[PDB]
Amino acid sequence: MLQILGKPTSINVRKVLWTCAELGLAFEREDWGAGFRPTNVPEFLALNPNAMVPVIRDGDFVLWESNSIIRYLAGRYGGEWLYPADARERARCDQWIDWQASELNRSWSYAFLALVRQSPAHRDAQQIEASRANWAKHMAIVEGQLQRTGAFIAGDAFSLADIPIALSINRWLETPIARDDLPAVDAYMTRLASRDAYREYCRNGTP
Repeated sequence: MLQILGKPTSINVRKVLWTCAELGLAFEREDWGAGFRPTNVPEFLALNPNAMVPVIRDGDFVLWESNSIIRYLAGRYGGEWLYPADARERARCDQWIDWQASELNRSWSYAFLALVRQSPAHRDAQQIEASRANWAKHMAIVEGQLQRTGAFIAGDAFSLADIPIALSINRWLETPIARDDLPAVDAYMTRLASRDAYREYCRNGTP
């Protein structure tokens, strides 16, 4: 069976859980990172020398990095409908998946850490506001794309890209910051509420 290693509160772990649910895959989860399951221990480092979650074990195949994992599940377990094989259509998905991980995620760091984690390290209000402003700029791009599709982040149908992007929007909506009104974003998150796995793993009250 499929082993998912990582606390269910992590946004990267939730990318994997949501993807599994969408593909109808059975899995077992262990909450690494973790009340009393810290990742910096030998047995976990043997699986992922980064000591980060998520990590999956599919039989003897071990894989880390959340966006690589969701791509793998969709590619191996009947996921054409979710992650199409046509190079152009796949590229419209990849763009948002990859940008979510290299730019969006990065933009929110300080604000999120300060205002949701309440991390003692992040209490500087200048870096807090700076992160917020940068995050808002990235969210404007999202609003722009969704204004264009009027549907999903990559185009007219639900796709793998929506998983990292909706999880990201959820973080935005659940973080105690000032936010512009972004109406296409609102319609998108409303439209997604019909998906069972979105309700369970994304819009579930966890930032």
